[PDB]
Amino acid sequence: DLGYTGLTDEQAQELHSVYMSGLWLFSAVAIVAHLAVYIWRPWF
Amino acid sequence: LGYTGLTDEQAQELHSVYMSGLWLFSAVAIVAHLAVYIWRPWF
Amino acid sequence: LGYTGLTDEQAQELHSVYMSGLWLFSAVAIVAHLAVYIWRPWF
Amino acid sequence: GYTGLTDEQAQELHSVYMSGLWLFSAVAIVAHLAVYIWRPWF
Amino acid sequence: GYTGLTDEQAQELHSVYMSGLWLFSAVAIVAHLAVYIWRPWF
Amino acid sequence: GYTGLTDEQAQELHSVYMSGLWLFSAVAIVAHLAVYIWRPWF
Amino acid sequence: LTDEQAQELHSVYMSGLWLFSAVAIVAHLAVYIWRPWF
Amino acid sequence: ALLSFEQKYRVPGGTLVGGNLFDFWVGPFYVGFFGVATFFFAALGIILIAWSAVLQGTWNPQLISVYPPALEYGLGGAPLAKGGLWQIITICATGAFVSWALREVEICRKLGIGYHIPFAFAFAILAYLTLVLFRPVMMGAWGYAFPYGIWTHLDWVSNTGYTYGNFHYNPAHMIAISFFFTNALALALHGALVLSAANPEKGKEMRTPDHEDTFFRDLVGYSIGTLGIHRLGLLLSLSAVFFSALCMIITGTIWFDQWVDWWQWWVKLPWWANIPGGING
Amino acid sequence: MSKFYKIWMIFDPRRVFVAQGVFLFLLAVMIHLILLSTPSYNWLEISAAKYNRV
Amino acid sequence: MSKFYKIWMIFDPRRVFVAQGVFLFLLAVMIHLILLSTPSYNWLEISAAKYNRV
Amino acid sequence: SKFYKIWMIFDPRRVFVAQGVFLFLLAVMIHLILLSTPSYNWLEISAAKYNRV
Amino acid sequence: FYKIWMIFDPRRVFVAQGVFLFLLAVMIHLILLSTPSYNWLEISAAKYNRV
Amino acid sequence: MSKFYKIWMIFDPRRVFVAQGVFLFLLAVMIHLILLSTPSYNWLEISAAKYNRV
Amino acid sequence: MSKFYKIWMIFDPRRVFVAQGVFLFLLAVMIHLILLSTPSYNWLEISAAKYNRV
Amino acid sequence: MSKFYKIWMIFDPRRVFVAQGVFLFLLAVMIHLILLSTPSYNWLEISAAKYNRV
Amino acid sequence: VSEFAFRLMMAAVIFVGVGIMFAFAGGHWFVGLVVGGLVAAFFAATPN
Amino acid sequence: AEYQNIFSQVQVRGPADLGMTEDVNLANRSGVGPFSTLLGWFGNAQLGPIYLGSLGVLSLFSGLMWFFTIGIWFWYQAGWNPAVFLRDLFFFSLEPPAPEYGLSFAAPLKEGGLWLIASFFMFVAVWSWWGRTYLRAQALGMGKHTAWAFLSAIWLWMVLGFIRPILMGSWSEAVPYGIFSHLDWTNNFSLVHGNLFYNPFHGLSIAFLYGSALLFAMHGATILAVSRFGGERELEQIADRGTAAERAALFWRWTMGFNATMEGIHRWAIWMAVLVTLTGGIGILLSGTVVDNWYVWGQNHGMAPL
Ligand code: BCL
Ligand SMILES: CC[C@H]1c2cc3[nH]c4c(c3C)C(=O)[C@H](C(=O)OC)c4c3nc(cc4[nH]c(cc(n2)[C@@H]1C)c(C(C)=O)c4C)[C@@H](C)[C@@H]3CCC(=O)OC/C=C(\C)CCC[C@H](C)CCC[C@H](C)CCCC(C)C
Ligand SMILES: CC[C@H]1c2cc3[nH]c4c(c3C)C(=O)[C@H](C(=O)OC)c4c3nc(cc4[nH]c(cc(n2)[C@@H]1C)c(C(C)=O)c4C)[C@@H](C)[C@@H]3CCC(=O)OC/C=C(\C)CCC[C@H](C)CCC[C@H](C)CCCC(C)C
Ligand SMILES: CC(C)=CCC/C(C)=C/C=C/C(C)=C/C=C/C(C)=C/C=C/C=C(C)/C=C/C=C(\C)CC/C=C(\C)CCC=C(C)C
Ligand SMILES: CC(C)=CCC/C(C)=C/C=C/C(C)=C/C=C/C(C)=C/C=C\C=C(C)\C=C\C=C(/C)CC/C=C(\C)CCC=C(C)C
Ligand SMILES: CCCCCCCCCCCCO[C@@H]1O[C@H](CO)[C@@H](O[C@H]2O[C@H](CO)[C@@H](O)[C@H](O)[C@H]2O)[C@H](O)[C@H]1O
Ligand SMILES: CCCCCCCCCCCC[N+](C)(C)[O-]
Ligand SMILES: [Fe+3]
Repeated sequence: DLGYTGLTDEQAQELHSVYMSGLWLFSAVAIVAHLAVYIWRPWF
Repeated sequence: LGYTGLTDEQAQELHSVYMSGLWLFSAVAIVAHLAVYIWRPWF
Repeated sequence: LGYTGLTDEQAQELHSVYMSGLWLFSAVAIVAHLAVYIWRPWF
Repeated sequence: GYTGLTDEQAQELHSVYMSGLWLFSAVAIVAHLAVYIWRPWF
Repeated sequence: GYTGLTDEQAQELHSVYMSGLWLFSAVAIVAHLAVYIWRPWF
Repeated sequence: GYTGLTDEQAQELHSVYMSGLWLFSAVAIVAHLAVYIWRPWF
Repeated sequence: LTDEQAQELHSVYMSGLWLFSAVAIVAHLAVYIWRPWF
Repeated sequence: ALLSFEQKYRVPGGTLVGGNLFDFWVGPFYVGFFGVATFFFAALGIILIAWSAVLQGTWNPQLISVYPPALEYGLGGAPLAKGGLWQIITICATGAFVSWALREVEICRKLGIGYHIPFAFAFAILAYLTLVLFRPVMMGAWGYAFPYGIWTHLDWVSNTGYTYGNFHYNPAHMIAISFFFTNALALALHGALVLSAANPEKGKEMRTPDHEDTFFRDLVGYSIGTLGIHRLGLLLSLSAVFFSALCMIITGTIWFDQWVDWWQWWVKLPWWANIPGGING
Repeated sequence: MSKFYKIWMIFDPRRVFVAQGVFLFLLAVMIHLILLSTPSYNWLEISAAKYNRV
Repeated sequence: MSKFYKIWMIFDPRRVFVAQGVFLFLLAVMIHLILLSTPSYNWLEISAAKYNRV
Repeated sequence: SKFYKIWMIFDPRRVFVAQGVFLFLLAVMIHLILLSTPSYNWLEISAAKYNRV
Repeated sequence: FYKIWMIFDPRRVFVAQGVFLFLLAVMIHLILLSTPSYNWLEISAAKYNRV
Repeated sequence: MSKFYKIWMIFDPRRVFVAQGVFLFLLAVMIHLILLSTPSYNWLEISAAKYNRV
Repeated sequence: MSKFYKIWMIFDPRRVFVAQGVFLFLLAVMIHLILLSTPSYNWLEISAAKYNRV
Repeated sequence: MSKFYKIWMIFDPRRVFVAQGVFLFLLAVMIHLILLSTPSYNWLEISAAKYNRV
Repeated sequence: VSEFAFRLMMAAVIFVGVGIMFAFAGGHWFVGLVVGGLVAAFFAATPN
Repeated sequence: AEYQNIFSQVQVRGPADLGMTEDVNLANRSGVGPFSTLLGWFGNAQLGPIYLGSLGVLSLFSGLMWFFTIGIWFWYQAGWNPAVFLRDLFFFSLEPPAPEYGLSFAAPLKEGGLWLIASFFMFVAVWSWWGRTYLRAQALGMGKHTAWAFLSAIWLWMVLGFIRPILMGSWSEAVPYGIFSHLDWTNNFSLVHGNLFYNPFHGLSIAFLYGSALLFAMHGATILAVSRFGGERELEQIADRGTAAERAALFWRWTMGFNATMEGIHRWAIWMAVLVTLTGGIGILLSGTVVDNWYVWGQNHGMAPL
């Protein structure tokens, strides 16, 4: 078979695209937060 | 052999993707370790 | 001896790959032990 | 017997087990010799 | 009459067991002689 | 008999068990004599 | 249990008891000779 | 009331004492020889506790305490104001408990069921008698028993425990605590499993004992069974109470010191007695 | 790699998303708790010391 | 060596990936906690002493 | 004689297992008691004789 | 006294007799070892000046 | 020695690999922790004393 | 003497071998520990005193 | 003598091998730990004293 | 008396006797307790 | 005499039951283990099969690492001496950091760091097992009574190890990992906060533990007493009430004036059991944070003489 979960290749690729959009959003916000904290009070 | 029902091509493709993930993880880990050793060597 | 439904040639193949992994692990461990011994001998 | 193994199967299995046992014992003998030369216990 | 072993099977099994017992006893006797030469307990 | 054994089986069991008992007693007597000459307790 | 079986068992048990007591009396006498208790 | 199925079960017989003299029901309750005895003993005990409260000078339920005789009285009678009321109330309590057990035996006989419930109640009665009768008699004074107060019997527990240092180190106490904890855990698991089988996800059919066995085999790899769990519960509770009675009957009678010092026998075993290192080296 | 998208053909999306949500929530709470437990990075105490509020 | 891919012949990918993720996460947390325990590698304390903080 | 009738009442397996356990326990007990008394503690006698301690 | 074997099971009678007789013998021997008067090892030690 | 391969006809490869991995990881962690508890082989304390850190 | 093999007609080989192996190991451990406890036969301390290793 | 190969006719190879591996590992670990706890054979402490590492 | 019950009383008596004898032999009550407990447990586990 | 149905007279063995499928991933279910006659005298003889999933793997590895950390600390505390390890096994302890470290993670490995590592391992193991108890019931279509009853014990566990130490501002308030040392911690907790007897929620927890023993002795005895009518088949008695359920109800109605059902008795059971740790967690959380001396508190609240 092509997989265990029962998702078409196209379904999986679309879901991965949306997942990576969400991941990049979260990571951009986290990067900005870390930059702000490091400027305010560096830990190195 | 075979227990999980994967063909030769399927196993090769899965191994290729897993190896790519392992290499990215290891590259990030090597960069982090080099940075820490420059910051504070542990030897 | 057929305890696990595994053919003789499949056993040979699986042992070959398992021992390849074992020798990679052992070579890495030997290099690590050599580095530690040069750094701080324990004898 | 109980295991149902054939006679030649027992021959081969014991041959391989004995080969492994002899390898283990040879490594143990070398290790004991090295320790005794380094720091004897008698 | 419980294990169902025949006369020949029982004799063979006891012969192998005796071979093992003599080997074990010989090793133990050699070890005891070594210890006695090292530190006799009599 | 309650154990279900025949007369001949009981006779043979007693014969061999008695032989083993005699062997054990012989070894024990030899050991006791050795200890007695070594250190008598009487 | 049969009467004959009971009689034979009593016979063999009494024989064993007599042998036991024959050993025990000799042991007790030897100990008394070695060290009397009174 | 009567349950819808009660009427066919209310039949004469099954009475140890009294015959048909007391063979009747008051409301839902079954009265017998031992029911009448239970009522008398319980009423006398409660009324005497109220009178002890009058003598003590408090009406606060949490401050009322009936104290046993002083140690000076030994095992003899004491004035009712000092410890005599406690002795009478203890006799009344023992009578009430034993009559309750015998009334349960009569009800079991009438219903044609086993006597497991009176037998299990006898264990609690025996623990109570250990605390009020056997241990004080062995020790020689009624004053070693506990008072009948909501918070003063806790004072007795604390004082008796700290007479021997930390009481955690009593070994039969450890076993009894393990049994109590395991019993509470098993009760939770059994109630949860039966309820989860009988009350599935909404809209689903009732689950079978097969599903219960499957669920704990999936969880822990073993299922004791529908009979096994109830046997296990009976034995866990009875073992906890038995070992409690044992740890209290050995305390102050064959052990008089700090229970922490008892464990030095294992530490001072000859082969590892003197090896340096660790905690005790 | 350019072919990670097939991880969704192996694992159930619901389980993966729930696992990530729980892991991220607990990781964030753990890091914030460590920072609060560190006197040099407790921002409430830093502001109290900076603005002279106690 | 150039034949490893056949792990995926005998081992279910989901089980292997879950076990590997569990192991990696636990090991990483353990190493970070050990580093925080050592005074010479607690980066929060190091920066507190470097910048004269509480 | 006629003691063989003992193999009419007891199972020979149980008889042999019980007798072996009995003999081993008795031998261990006697050896340990001998080690308990300094008179027949051969290790301690050897230590005293050869001035090993 | 032959009715015992039709009243009491021979297996149990023999087992109980053996157990109790062996226990009695070992208790008697240990009582003798406890008392220094008849402790034969101690007697030999005193006689030969072993200790 | 050239015939050990038939051990795979006796033992399940999955069981063997799982148990071997768990055992090897636990042994490695034990050795590393023993070395850490050894004053002369705690590399973190060795580097702290070497570089005058703590 | 020439009929002991019939023990195997009454005792199962598996149970006999397991029991004998366990008994032999336990007896050997007991004797080794007894020798280790006595200071005159403890080979480790004997060598330590012989070679002045402490 | 050379008829020991029948031992596998009576005993299952799987159980024998698993038990032997467990026993050998446990015995080796116990011997190693006894040597480590012995001050005269603690090789880490011996090396530390030899090389003046404390 | 059932066979299991007879085995139980015999196990108790054996436990007591072996415990006494091995407490004397080993020089401590714990050695005797261990030996007697193991022997009695083995005896009680094998009835007819 | 009379068979009391406590130990089986006859054991019967058949093919091992592989369990219900329902919506369970059968690939994550192992094979059946051996059959235990010793266990079969009391309950079921069959061992296994067990389910091992993602949460199962996580829980096993986390708990194994927790045990490993504690055990290797014990082995270090013994000096790697096996004899000392056996002598002092109940005296070893992995202690929390000292109070001067507060809630920080800067405590050394031998002075609190290793305890923090082990506590993280235990945290992950226990919460993974809770998720496992939920999901195993979900796979079979069962209600989640086991998960929410386990949450009651998790509440007390969290209060003892996590919540109360955080509210008190130090990890030293937490329980050490040891046999005798956690008993010492319990005693010192009672001594430091006055008298824990005078904690009302300690009293409620004791009441519910006593009532658990009470109720489950009563229930086991009742089911064994009506097992001659097939009373141990409680699900079938709920679905189709028989004379076992009726006799069990009527015994208690005639004894104490009220009874239960074959279903509602298990509601009584689950609630009596969960209330132990439910009240215990509240009682521990109020110690030191709200009340520092429970005897004086009881004096001010009419529980002790003034
Ligand atoms: C001097 C000693 C003190 C005292 C101080 C304490 C302290 C301190 C506490 C108690 C608490 C309790 N005390 Mg108190 N207690 C005293 C005297 C008593 C007396 C008595 C007759 O004297 C009684 C009967 C009790 C009884 C009790 C219980 C009612 C209650 C424990 C509930 C429980 O089951 O926790 C056991 C259950 C848990 C701890 C939760 C377990 C859940 C977790 C998730 C388990 C995970 C398992 C783990 C992963 C290991 C896995 C291993 C493998 C599976 C094998 N106390 C006195 C005055 N007591 C506790 C309480 O809550 O009351 C307020 C409590 O904290
Ligand atoms: C042995 C296992 C556990 C157990 C079992 C058990 N208990 C039982 C039963 C069983 C099987 C019953 O069948 C029986 C019953 O019917 O329960 C509903 C019972 C019972 N167990 C009860 C209570 C109870 N069980 C306890 C414990 C336990 N019971 C064990 C842990 C406790 C604890 C630990 O404190 C208590 C309080 C009752 C609900 C009931 C018995 C009712 C009874 O005896 O009725 C007749 C008597 C009266 C109505 C009251 C008489 C009052 C006295 C005359 C005066 C007061 C005396 C008292 C000593 C004062 C106490 C003062 C302070 C200490 C508070
Ligand atoms: C309502 C309150 C009561 C309660 C309830 C309760 N407890 C519960 C539950 C419930 C409802 C569960 O559902 C849950 C459960 O699973 O029960 C069976 C549980 C549970 N309560 C437990 C314990 C417990 N409960 C206690 C108390 C109580 N539990 C209260 C009295 C206590 C006490 C009194 O101290 C304890 C110790 C567990 C048995 C279980 C939760 C188990 C758990 O989370 O395990 C995690 C694992 C670890 C941290 C340790 C693992 C150690 C191993 C060595 C790991 C390695 C294994 C290895 C890999 C095996 C390899 C094998 C091969 C080599 C062959
Ligand atoms: C089916 C076919 C054809 C083939 C299958 C393939 C197979 C089988 C492959 C397996 C090959 C291998 C690796 C085999 C390995 C075998 C090995 C390591 C055997 C090792 C044996 C070692 C033995 C006895 C050691 C025994 C030691 C003993 C008592 C020691 C006792 C010590 C005591 C009593 C301690 C005394 C001291 C103190 C207390 C301080
Ligand atoms: C032979 C070999 C190899 C091994 C032997 C292994 C041995 C001997 C093991 C002995 C184990 C023993 C004794 C264990 C005894 C344990 C006992 C009593 C525990 C009692 C109570 C424990 C409690 C409340 C713990 C609660 C903890 C909780 C809520 C959570 C804590 C979470 C924290 C603190 C996370 C902190 C970390 C981060 C945020 C990253
Ligand atoms: C089954 C229950 C446990 C087994 C039964 C134990 C009952 C009590 C022991 C009865 C037999 C006497 O056991 C003996 O007691 C003494 C008491 O100091 C101890 O013996 C110790 O002191 C005696 C002198 O008093 C010395 O001769 C002996 O070398 C020494 O080991 C040991 O305990 C044991 O040698
Ligand atoms: C059917 C096998 C399922 C798991 C397979 C995972 C690959 C082998 C993992 C070995 C290491 C185990 N561990 C816990 C140390 O990670
Ligand atoms: Fe039930």
